[PDB]
Amino acid sequence: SQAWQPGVAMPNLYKMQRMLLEKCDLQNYGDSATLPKGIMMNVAKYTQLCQYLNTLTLAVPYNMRVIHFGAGSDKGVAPGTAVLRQWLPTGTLLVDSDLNDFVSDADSTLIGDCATVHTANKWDLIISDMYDPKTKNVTKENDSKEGFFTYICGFIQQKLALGGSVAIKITEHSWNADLYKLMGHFAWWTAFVTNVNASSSEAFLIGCNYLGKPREQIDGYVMHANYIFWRNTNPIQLSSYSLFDMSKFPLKLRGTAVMSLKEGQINDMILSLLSKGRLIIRENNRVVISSDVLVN
Amino acid sequence: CAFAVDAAKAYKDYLASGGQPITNCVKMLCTHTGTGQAITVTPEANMDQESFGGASCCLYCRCHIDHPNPKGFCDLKGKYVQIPTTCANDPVGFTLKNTVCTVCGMWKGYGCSCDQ
Ligand SMILES: Nc1ncnc2c1ncn2[C@@H]1O[C@H](CSCc2cc(C(=O)O)cc(-n3ccnc3)c2)[C@@H](O)[C@H]1O
Ligand SMILES: [Zn+2]
Ligand SMILES: [Zn+2]
Repeated sequence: SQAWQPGVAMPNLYKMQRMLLEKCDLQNYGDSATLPKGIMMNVAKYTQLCQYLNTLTLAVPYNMRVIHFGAGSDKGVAPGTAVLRQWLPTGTLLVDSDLNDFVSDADSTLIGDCATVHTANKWDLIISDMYDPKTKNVTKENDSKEGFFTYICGFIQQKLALGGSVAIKITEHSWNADLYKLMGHFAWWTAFVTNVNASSSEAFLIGCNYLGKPREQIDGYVMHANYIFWRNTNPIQLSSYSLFDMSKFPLKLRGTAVMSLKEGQINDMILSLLSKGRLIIRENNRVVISSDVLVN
Repeated sequence: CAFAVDAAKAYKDYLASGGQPITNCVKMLCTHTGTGQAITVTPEANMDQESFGGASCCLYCRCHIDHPNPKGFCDLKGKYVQIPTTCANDPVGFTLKNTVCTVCGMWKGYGCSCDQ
Protein backbone atom coordinates (compact mmCIF):
# COMPACT_ATOMS: atom_id res chain seq x y z
CA SER A 1 0.00 0.00 0.00
CA GLN A 2 1.11 3.52 -0.90
CA ALA A 3 -0.56 5.12 2.15
CA TRP A 4 2.85 5.42 3.80
CA GLN A 5 4.40 7.28 0.86
CA PRO A 6 4.15 11.09 0.63
CA GLY A 7 2.01 10.54 -2.48
CA VAL A 8 1.69 8.64 -5.74
CA ALA A 9 3.53 9.28 -9.00
CA MET A 10 1.93 8.48 -12.35
CA PRO A 11 3.09 4.96 -13.35
CA ASN A 12 5.16 4.81 -16.55
CA LEU A 13 2.72 2.49 -18.32
CA TYR A 14 0.03 5.18 -18.03
CA LYS A 15 2.38 7.69 -19.68
CA MET A 16 2.70 5.38 -22.73
CA GLN A 17 -1.02 5.26 -23.51
CA ARG A 18 -3.08 7.18 -26.09
CA MET A 19 -6.29 7.80 -24.14
CA LEU A 20 -8.89 10.38 -25.07
CA LEU A 21 -9.83 13.10 -22.61
CA GLU A 22 -12.72 12.28 -20.29
CA LYS A 23 -14.17 14.15 -17.35
CA CYS A 24 -12.27 13.49 -14.14
CA ASP A 25 -14.46 11.67 -11.61
CA LEU A 26 -12.48 10.81 -8.47
CA GLN A 27 -13.71 8.00 -6.23
CA ASN A 28 -12.46 9.65 -3.03
CA TYR A 29 -13.80 13.05 -4.20
CA GLY A 30 -15.66 13.70 -0.95
CA ASP A 31 -13.05 12.48 1.54
CA SER A 32 -10.39 14.46 3.44
CA ALA A 33 -7.27 13.35 5.26
CA THR A 34 -7.06 14.07 8.97
CA LEU A 35 -4.17 16.49 9.29
CA PRO A 36 -2.05 16.63 12.47
CA LYS A 37 -3.49 19.09 14.98
CA GLY A 38 -3.30 22.68 13.72
CA ILE A 39 -1.48 21.90 10.44
CA MET A 40 -2.65 23.76 7.29
CA MET A 41 -3.35 21.87 4.06
CA ASN A 42 -0.74 23.98 2.26
CA VAL A 43 1.95 22.99 4.77
CA ALA A 44 1.06 19.29 4.60
CA LYS A 45 0.89 19.49 0.81
CA TYR A 46 4.28 21.12 0.27
CA THR A 47 5.85 18.82 2.88
CA GLN A 48 4.70 15.77 0.91
CA LEU A 49 5.86 17.38 -2.35
CA CYS A 50 9.32 17.90 -0.87
CA GLN A 51 9.38 14.38 0.63
CA TYR A 52 8.77 13.02 -2.87
CA LEU A 53 11.36 15.35 -4.40
CA ASN A 54 13.82 13.86 -1.90
CA THR A 55 13.61 10.59 -3.92
CA LEU A 56 14.66 12.16 -7.25
CA THR A 57 18.11 13.04 -8.61
CA LEU A 58 17.83 16.76 -7.89
CA ALA A 59 20.93 18.83 -8.48
CA VAL A 60 21.73 20.64 -5.21
CA PRO A 61 24.57 23.12 -5.86
CA TYR A 62 26.18 25.42 -3.36
CA ASN A 63 24.31 28.73 -3.52
CA MET A 64 21.24 26.98 -4.85
CA ARG A 65 18.69 29.30 -6.47
CA VAL A 66 14.98 28.55 -6.05
CA ILE A 67 12.00 30.61 -7.28
CA HIS A 68 8.43 29.92 -6.12
CA PHE A 69 5.44 31.25 -8.12
CA GLY A 70 1.92 31.48 -6.75
CA ALA A 71 3.12 31.65 -3.16
CA GLY A 72 0.53 33.89 -1.48
CA SER A 73 -2.53 32.66 0.38
CA ASP A 74 -5.84 34.45 0.73
CA LYS A 75 -4.77 35.04 4.34
CA GLY A 76 -1.65 36.99 3.33
CA VAL A 77 1.13 34.54 4.29
CA ALA A 78 3.29 31.99 2.44
CA PRO A 79 2.99 28.47 3.91
CA GLY A 80 4.55 26.77 0.89
CA THR A 81 7.56 29.09 0.97
CA ALA A 82 8.01 28.31 4.69
CA VAL A 83 8.18 24.57 3.87
CA LEU A 84 10.56 25.21 0.95
CA ARG A 85 12.82 27.25 3.21
CA GLN A 86 12.71 24.43 5.80
CA TRP A 87 13.56 21.89 3.08
CA LEU A 88 16.27 23.73 1.13
CA PRO A 89 19.85 23.84 2.48
CA THR A 90 20.54 26.78 4.76
CA GLY A 91 21.68 29.74 2.69
CA THR A 92 19.72 28.71 -0.41
CA LEU A 93 18.55 31.82 -2.25
CA LEU A 94 14.74 31.60 -2.36
CA VAL A 95 12.66 34.10 -4.34
CA ASP A 96 8.90 34.41 -3.93
CA SER A 97 6.09 35.85 -6.03
CA ASP A 98 2.29 36.14 -6.30
CA LEU A 99 -0.42 38.34 -7.82
CA ASN A 100 -1.67 39.52 -4.42
CA ASP A 101 0.18 40.92 -1.44
CA PHE A 102 1.54 38.64 1.30
CA VAL A 103 4.37 38.42 3.84
CA SER A 104 6.99 35.78 3.31
CA ASP A 105 10.05 34.05 4.70
CA ALA A 106 11.67 34.25 1.25
CA ASP A 107 14.86 36.22 0.67
CA SER A 108 12.89 38.40 -1.74
CA THR A 109 9.23 38.74 -2.78
CA LEU A 110 7.74 40.21 -5.97
CA ILE A 111 4.04 41.16 -6.09
CA GLY A 112 2.15 41.25 -9.40
CA ASP A 113 1.21 39.01 -12.31
CA CYS A 114 4.00 36.51 -12.98
CA ALA A 115 4.32 37.90 -16.52
CA THR A 116 5.80 41.07 -14.95
CA VAL A 117 8.62 39.05 -13.27
CA HIS A 118 12.09 39.16 -14.87
CA THR A 119 15.33 37.73 -13.56
CA ALA A 120 18.84 38.18 -14.86
CA ASN A 121 20.14 34.83 -13.56
CA LYS A 122 19.01 31.25 -14.22
CA TRP A 123 17.49 29.01 -11.53
CA ASP A 124 18.06 25.54 -10.13
CA LEU A 125 14.49 24.78 -9.08
CA ILE A 126 11.16 26.28 -10.13
CA ILE A 127 8.07 25.69 -7.98
CA SER A 128 4.59 26.81 -9.07
CA ASP A 129 1.27 26.65 -7.25
CA MET A 130 -0.40 29.12 -9.60
CA TYR A 131 -4.03 28.22 -10.28
CA ASP A 132 -6.97 30.21 -11.64
CA PRO A 133 -10.25 28.91 -10.14
CA LYS A 134 -12.16 30.31 -13.15
CA THR A 135 -10.84 27.32 -15.14
CA LYS A 136 -13.06 24.79 -13.26
CA ASN A 137 -15.94 25.34 -15.70
CA VAL A 138 -17.50 21.87 -16.09
CA THR A 139 -19.83 23.08 -18.88
CA LYS A 140 -17.36 23.71 -21.72
CA GLU A 141 -14.66 21.61 -23.36
CA ASN A 142 -11.46 21.21 -21.38
CA ASP A 143 -8.85 22.63 -23.75
CA SER A 144 -5.24 23.55 -23.07
CA LYS A 145 -5.13 26.79 -21.05
CA GLU A 146 -2.68 29.60 -21.48
CA GLY A 147 -2.55 32.52 -19.04
CA PHE A 148 0.30 31.94 -16.57
CA PHE A 149 1.21 28.60 -18.24
CA THR A 150 2.53 30.50 -21.26
CA TYR A 151 4.83 32.49 -18.99
CA ILE A 152 5.95 29.30 -17.21
CA CYS A 153 6.89 27.49 -20.43
CA GLY A 154 8.91 30.51 -21.55
CA PHE A 155 10.50 30.92 -18.12
CA ILE A 156 11.63 27.29 -18.05
CA GLN A 157 13.13 27.52 -21.53
CA GLN A 158 14.93 30.83 -20.89
CA LYS A 159 15.77 30.79 -17.16
CA LEU A 160 16.08 27.18 -15.92
CA ALA A 161 19.67 25.99 -15.63
CA LEU A 162 20.55 22.78 -17.42
CA GLY A 163 20.21 20.07 -14.83
CA GLY A 164 17.64 22.05 -12.85
CA SER A 165 14.19 20.80 -11.96
CA VAL A 166 10.57 21.93 -11.95
CA ALA A 167 7.28 21.21 -10.13
CA ILE A 168 4.20 22.94 -11.60
CA LYS A 169 0.72 22.49 -10.16
CA ILE A 170 -1.94 21.30 -12.58
CA THR A 171 -5.53 20.10 -12.17
CA GLU A 172 -8.14 18.54 -14.46
CA HIS A 173 -8.93 21.93 -16.01
CA SER A 174 -5.73 23.89 -15.13
CA TRP A 175 -3.19 22.41 -17.54
CA ASN A 176 -1.26 23.20 -20.69
CA ALA A 177 -0.16 21.06 -23.64
CA ASP A 178 3.20 22.78 -24.17
CA LEU A 179 4.14 22.30 -20.51
CA TYR A 180 3.58 18.55 -20.91
CA LYS A 181 5.60 18.72 -24.13
CA LEU A 182 8.39 20.46 -22.19
CA MET A 183 8.48 17.49 -19.79
CA GLY A 184 10.11 15.58 -22.66
CA HIS A 185 13.01 18.08 -22.42
CA PHE A 186 13.99 16.61 -19.05
CA ALA A 187 15.85 13.39 -18.28
CA TRP A 188 12.67 12.22 -16.47
CA TRP A 189 9.18 13.50 -15.61
CA THR A 190 6.01 12.48 -13.78
CA ALA A 191 2.72 13.76 -12.38
CA PHE A 192 2.82 13.54 -8.58
CA VAL A 193 -0.32 13.49 -6.41
CA THR A 194 0.18 14.22 -2.72
CA ASN A 195 -1.52 11.76 -0.37
CA VAL A 196 -3.10 14.55 1.71
CA ASN A 197 -4.88 16.05 -1.33
CA ALA A 198 -5.49 12.82 -3.28
CA SER A 199 -9.24 13.61 -3.42
CA SER A 200 -8.44 16.48 -5.81
CA SER A 201 -7.42 16.23 -9.43
CA GLU A 202 -4.45 18.46 -8.57
CA ALA A 203 -1.01 17.07 -9.35
CA PHE A 204 2.48 18.50 -9.60
CA LEU A 205 4.04 18.07 -13.05
CA ILE A 206 7.66 17.36 -12.13
CA GLY A 207 10.47 17.68 -14.67
CA CYS A 208 13.69 16.31 -13.25
CA ASN A 209 17.10 17.44 -14.66
CA TYR A 210 16.48 19.87 -17.57
CA LEU A 211 18.37 19.04 -20.79
CA GLY A 212 17.43 22.02 -22.99
CA LYS A 213 16.45 19.82 -25.95
CA PRO A 214 13.74 17.25 -26.72
CA ARG A 215 14.61 13.86 -25.33
CA GLU A 216 11.11 12.48 -26.07
CA GLN A 217 8.36 13.87 -28.25
CA ILE A 218 5.27 14.23 -26.06
CA ASP A 219 1.82 15.19 -27.32
CA GLY A 220 0.54 17.27 -24.42
CA TYR A 221 -3.12 16.76 -25.28
CA VAL A 222 -2.66 12.96 -25.20
CA MET A 223 -0.57 13.08 -22.04
CA HIS A 224 -3.13 15.04 -20.02
CA ALA A 225 -5.79 12.59 -21.18
CA ASN A 226 -3.49 9.81 -19.96
CA TYR A 227 -3.10 11.60 -16.63
CA ILE A 228 -6.88 11.89 -16.18
CA PHE A 229 -7.37 8.25 -17.15
CA TRP A 230 -4.82 7.21 -14.53
CA ARG A 231 -6.55 9.34 -11.88
CA ASN A 232 -10.00 8.07 -12.97
CA THR A 233 -9.08 4.38 -12.64
CA ASN A 234 -6.70 4.53 -9.65
CA PRO A 235 -8.36 5.78 -6.46
CA ILE A 236 -5.65 7.02 -4.11
CA GLN A 237 -6.31 6.52 -0.40
CA LEU A 238 -6.10 9.83 1.44
CA SER A 239 -3.34 9.74 3.98
CA SER A 240 -1.25 12.05 6.14
CA TYR A 241 1.01 9.26 7.45
CA SER A 242 4.28 10.58 6.03
CA LEU A 243 3.74 13.92 7.80
CA PHE A 244 4.62 12.30 11.13
CA ASP A 245 8.18 11.31 10.19
CA MET A 246 10.27 14.41 9.49
CA SER A 247 13.61 12.93 10.60
CA LYS A 248 14.93 12.72 7.01
CA PHE A 249 13.18 15.78 5.54
CA PRO A 250 16.02 18.21 4.64
CA LEU A 251 17.15 18.19 1.03
CA LYS A 252 20.49 16.40 0.86
CA LEU A 253 23.35 18.86 0.32
CA ARG A 254 24.96 17.29 -2.75
CA GLY A 255 27.45 20.06 -3.60
CA THR A 256 26.51 19.51 -7.25
CA ALA A 257 29.03 21.07 -9.61
CA VAL A 258 28.17 24.26 -11.49
CA MET A 259 29.83 25.09 -14.82
CA SER A 260 29.34 27.81 -17.38
CA LEU A 261 29.20 26.04 -20.75
CA LYS A 262 28.18 27.18 -24.22
CA GLU A 263 25.49 25.53 -26.34
CA GLY A 264 27.86 23.89 -28.82
CA GLN A 265 30.05 22.57 -25.99
CA ILE A 266 27.53 20.18 -24.34
CA ASN A 267 28.65 16.59 -25.03
CA ASP A 268 26.75 13.41 -24.61
CA MET A 269 29.10 13.17 -21.63
CA ILE A 270 27.67 16.44 -20.30
CA LEU A 271 24.09 15.45 -21.18
CA SER A 272 24.71 12.23 -19.25
CA LEU A 273 26.00 14.10 -16.17
CA LEU A 274 22.97 16.38 -16.41
CA SER A 275 20.70 13.32 -16.55
CA LYS A 276 22.21 11.95 -13.33
CA GLY A 277 21.67 15.06 -11.21
CA ARG A 278 25.44 15.66 -11.10
CA LEU A 279 25.77 18.90 -13.08
CA ILE A 280 24.27 22.41 -13.15
CA ILE A 281 25.07 24.61 -16.16
CA ARG A 282 24.56 28.33 -15.58
CA GLU A 283 26.51 31.44 -14.74
CA ASN A 284 27.29 32.01 -11.08
CA ASN A 285 26.88 35.81 -11.01
CA ARG A 286 24.75 37.73 -8.52
CA VAL A 287 20.98 37.22 -8.44
CA VAL A 288 18.99 40.20 -9.74
CA ILE A 289 15.21 40.25 -10.17
CA SER A 290 12.66 42.91 -11.00
CA SER A 291 8.93 43.45 -11.41
CA ASP A 292 7.61 45.45 -14.38
CA VAL A 293 5.28 48.26 -13.25
CA LEU A 294 2.71 49.77 -15.59
CA VAL A 295 2.24 53.51 -15.03
CA ASN A 296 -1.37 54.58 -15.82
CA CYS B 1 6.63 65.87 16.22
CA ALA B 2 7.03 62.73 18.36
CA PHE B 3 4.01 60.92 16.86
CA ALA B 4 4.71 57.22 16.31
CA VAL B 5 2.01 54.61 15.85
CA ASP B 6 2.50 52.08 18.68
CA ALA B 7 1.21 48.79 17.31
CA ALA B 8 2.89 46.62 19.96
CA LYS B 9 0.97 48.47 22.68
CA ALA B 10 -2.26 48.49 20.67
CA TYR B 11 -2.07 44.72 20.22
CA LYS B 12 -1.35 44.00 23.90
CA ASP B 13 -4.33 46.16 24.88
CA TYR B 14 -6.45 44.42 22.26
CA LEU B 15 -5.53 41.07 23.87
CA ALA B 16 -6.22 42.34 27.40
CA SER B 17 -9.67 43.55 26.32
CA GLY B 18 -10.35 39.92 25.38
CA GLY B 19 -9.72 40.08 21.63
CA GLN B 20 -9.07 36.97 19.56
CA PRO B 21 -5.33 36.68 18.74
CA ILE B 22 -3.84 36.99 15.27
CA THR B 23 -4.47 33.71 13.41
CA ASN B 24 -2.99 31.85 10.41
CA CYS B 25 0.54 31.77 11.77
CA VAL B 26 2.36 29.14 9.71
CA LYS B 27 2.95 26.04 11.85
CA MET B 28 5.63 23.66 10.57
CA LEU B 29 5.86 19.90 10.63
CA CYS B 30 9.01 18.87 12.49
CA THR B 31 10.41 16.09 14.70
CA HIS B 32 9.94 18.02 17.98
CA THR B 33 13.36 16.70 19.02
CA GLY B 34 15.09 20.02 18.35
CA THR B 35 17.30 22.27 20.45
CA GLY B 36 14.34 24.26 21.76
CA GLN B 37 16.03 27.64 21.06
CA ALA B 38 13.82 30.63 20.32
CA ILE B 39 14.63 31.78 16.77
CA THR B 40 16.49 29.42 14.45
CA VAL B 41 17.35 28.84 10.80
CA THR B 42 15.27 25.64 10.54
CA PRO B 43 12.45 24.31 12.77
CA GLU B 44 13.85 23.53 16.17
CA ALA B 45 10.91 22.79 18.48
CA ASN B 46 11.34 20.36 21.40
CA MET B 47 8.64 18.18 22.95
CA ASP B 48 6.82 21.18 24.47
CA GLN B 49 7.20 23.64 21.58
CA GLU B 50 5.65 24.31 18.19
CA SER B 51 7.70 25.71 15.32
CA PHE B 52 6.35 28.48 13.08
CA GLY B 53 7.56 30.37 10.04
CA GLY B 54 9.00 33.65 11.33
CA ALA B 55 7.34 36.27 9.12
CA SER B 56 3.87 34.90 9.94
CA CYS B 57 4.42 35.52 13.69
CA CYS B 58 5.81 39.07 13.35
CA LEU B 59 3.27 41.74 14.34
CA TYR B 60 4.93 44.25 12.02
CA CYS B 61 5.16 41.90 9.03
CA ARG B 62 1.53 40.83 9.55
CA CYS B 63 0.10 44.35 9.90
CA HIS B 64 2.10 45.85 6.99
CA ILE B 65 3.74 48.45 9.24
CA ASP B 66 7.33 49.46 9.81
CA HIS B 67 9.66 47.62 12.17
CA PRO B 68 10.62 49.58 15.35
CA ASN B 69 14.33 50.28 14.96
CA PRO B 70 16.35 52.66 12.72
CA LYS B 71 17.24 50.09 10.07
CA GLY B 72 14.02 48.49 8.92
CA PHE B 73 15.11 45.07 10.08
CA CYS B 74 13.00 42.05 11.14
CA ASP B 75 14.67 39.29 13.16
CA LEU B 76 11.80 36.80 12.61
CA LYS B 77 11.42 36.87 8.83
CA GLY B 78 13.12 33.98 7.05
CA LYS B 79 13.70 32.03 10.28
CA TYR B 80 11.55 29.81 12.49
CA VAL B 81 10.25 30.76 15.92
CA GLN B 82 9.66 28.16 18.62
CA ILE B 83 6.55 28.85 20.69
CA PRO B 84 5.71 26.99 23.92
CA THR B 85 2.84 24.67 23.10
CA THR B 86 0.67 26.23 25.79
CA CYS B 87 1.06 29.67 24.13
CA ALA B 88 0.79 28.57 20.51
CA ASN B 89 -2.75 29.98 20.23
CA ASP B 90 -1.07 33.43 19.93
CA PRO B 91 2.45 33.29 18.47
CA VAL B 92 2.38 37.00 17.57
CA GLY B 93 1.49 37.91 21.15
CA PHE B 94 4.14 35.55 22.49
CA THR B 95 7.04 36.90 20.41
CA LEU B 96 6.06 40.48 21.32
CA LYS B 97 5.85 39.90 25.08
CA ASN B 98 9.01 37.81 25.49
CA THR B 99 12.76 38.15 25.15
CA VAL B 100 15.49 35.86 23.85
CA CYS B 101 18.40 35.23 26.21
CA THR B 102 21.49 36.53 24.41
CA VAL B 103 23.84 33.77 25.68
CA CYS B 104 21.89 30.48 25.53
CA GLY B 105 19.39 31.39 22.77
CA MET B 106 16.32 30.24 24.75
CA TRP B 107 13.29 32.26 25.75
CA LYS B 108 13.81 34.01 29.09
CA GLY B 109 11.52 32.14 31.45
CA TYR B 110 10.74 29.39 28.92
CA GLY B 111 13.90 27.34 28.72
CA CYS B 112 16.65 29.78 29.64
CA SER B 113 18.52 28.35 32.63
CA CYS B 114 21.35 30.89 32.84
CA ASP B 115 20.10 32.60 36.03
CA GLN B 116 19.73 29.46 38.21
N1 LIG C 1 -1.26 34.68 -13.44
C1 LIG C 1 -0.88 34.65 -12.09
N2 LIG C 1 0.23 35.37 -11.72
C2 LIG C 1 0.58 35.32 -10.41
N3 LIG C 1 0.03 34.65 -9.37
C3 LIG C 1 -1.05 33.93 -9.77
C4 LIG C 1 -1.55 33.88 -11.07
N4 LIG C 1 -2.63 33.07 -11.13
C5 LIG C 1 -2.79 32.65 -9.89
N5 LIG C 1 -1.87 33.12 -9.02
C6 LIG C 1 -1.78 32.86 -7.52
O1 LIG C 1 -1.72 31.49 -7.21
C7 LIG C 1 -1.94 31.31 -5.81
C8 LIG C 1 -2.60 29.94 -5.58
S1 LIG C 1 -4.22 29.69 -6.38
C9 LIG C 1 -5.34 30.42 -5.13
C10 LIG C 1 -6.78 29.94 -5.15
C11 LIG C 1 -7.03 28.57 -5.12
C12 LIG C 1 -8.36 28.09 -5.14
C13 LIG C 1 -8.60 26.60 -5.11
O2 LIG C 1 -7.63 25.87 -4.76
O3 LIG C 1 -9.73 26.17 -5.45
C14 LIG C 1 -9.42 29.03 -5.17
C15 LIG C 1 -9.18 30.42 -5.20
N6 LIG C 1 -10.26 31.35 -5.24
C16 LIG C 1 -10.29 32.60 -5.82
C17 LIG C 1 -11.57 33.11 -5.59
N7 LIG C 1 -12.31 32.25 -4.92
C18 LIG C 1 -11.53 31.21 -4.71
C19 LIG C 1 -7.84 30.86 -5.19
C20 LIG C 1 -2.79 32.52 -5.39
O4 LIG C 1 -2.30 33.27 -4.28
C21 LIG C 1 -2.97 33.35 -6.67
O5 LIG C 1 -2.92 34.76 -6.49
ZN1 LIG D 1 8.67 41.24 10.68
ZN1 LIG E 1 20.00 31.84 29.02
